[PDB]
Amino acid sequence: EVQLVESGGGVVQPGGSLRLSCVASGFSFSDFGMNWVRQAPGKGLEWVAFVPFDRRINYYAESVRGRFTISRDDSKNTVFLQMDSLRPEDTAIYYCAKHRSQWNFWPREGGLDHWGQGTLVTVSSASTKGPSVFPLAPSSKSTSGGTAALGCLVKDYFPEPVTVSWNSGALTSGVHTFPAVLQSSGLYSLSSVVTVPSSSLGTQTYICNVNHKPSNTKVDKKVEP
Amino acid sequence: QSALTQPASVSGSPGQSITISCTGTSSDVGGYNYVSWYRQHPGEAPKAIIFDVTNRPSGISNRFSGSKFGNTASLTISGLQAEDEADYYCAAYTVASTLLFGGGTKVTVLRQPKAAPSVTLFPPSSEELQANKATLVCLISDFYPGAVTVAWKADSSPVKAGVETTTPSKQSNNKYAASSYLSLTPEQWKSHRSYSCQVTHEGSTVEKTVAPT
Repeated sequence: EVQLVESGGGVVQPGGSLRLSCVASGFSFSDFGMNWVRQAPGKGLEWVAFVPFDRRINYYAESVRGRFTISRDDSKNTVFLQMDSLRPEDTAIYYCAKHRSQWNFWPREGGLDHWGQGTLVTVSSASTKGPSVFPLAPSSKSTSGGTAALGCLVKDYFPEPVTVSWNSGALTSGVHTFPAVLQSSGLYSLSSVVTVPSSSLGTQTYICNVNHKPSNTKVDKKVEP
Repeated sequence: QSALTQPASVSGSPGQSITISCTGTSSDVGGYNYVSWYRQHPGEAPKAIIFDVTNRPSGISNRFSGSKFGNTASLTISGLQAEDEADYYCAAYTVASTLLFGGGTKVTVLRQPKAAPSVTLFPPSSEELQANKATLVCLISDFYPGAVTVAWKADSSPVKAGVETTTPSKQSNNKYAASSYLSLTPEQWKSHRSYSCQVTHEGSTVEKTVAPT
């Protein structure tokens, strides 16, 4: 069967360069046009570039033209993607994909019949950093049915993950630690909330215990009205 | 360079038929018959399921069929089965000799009642404001199918700057959670009368509002 193997992914500083390779097997490589398609974390597929059979014109998405260059070495069954002047928004899994139709000069007939598993390119200057933690106080806006929602906002950490407990693990019911958002800076943030009886707010103490093992940072913060 | 337009979410019960639309322009979908479709399961690479509008690769179930009329191509999946739950992408050759993908559609095979999101919106904390920052926190939970769109308003006008939104994540109860964050300066926060987080799920919007203290 057709096999496509991408490599070269890793972490690069914004403005930097990286060269990706795709090694193909299981078909006559020199007979087919080849593509790169990328996918940012949790987002959609974006076609990037196409290299035709037999040394014609290469085609590119406007988003990468002038910064990325596609090429091939038929003797090595390899497609390359040279990436210069990288930006945070170039962060993605980069897929190699074969064009279905034989000898096409454009990414046209047949679509993309086979794909590799991809290689991750991360463009970021982020480095190990513990979170800044802020209380999300209960109030009338977060209270319904005699139940109050309160939380902790866990900002600006790297890398993933953080863990959040409440009252040192003694409070587990009604706890929800949401998935993290990735900021443009390369840092993450998330929130954890717990729902509690609104009648207990003046008598019971609520503390979020934030643990960020990757930076060896722990934060305990009391949250109150 | 805008993506071809697909619905965010299409769902059906097992055994039903569903259709996913893919609307381009006469520059692409309406310009050529080189429209292809791809299925992608979470954690996996895309797989070709339809090419040149109507053709199935070998190995692809004949429950999948493709068509096209005017600027809109359609993928139909009949006899919906559990394994069909996945993301689906269309793509079309363009007049610029490029290939252009649609935005993708999450197909859900319904196995529990649809459930609108619970939305809780928190204002910046007094602590954060003193750090010279301000974050509005819109937490969205227990929704199904797992797709929502989020919009923010300052007073009554949309704001797009400073918004970051997670992709929905499956919870232990098989419903979904997501979050959206609006970053402001403390003076922006204090100047306006209120800010709102609007969450749209399956065509219906739930809204929450907060105001400076």
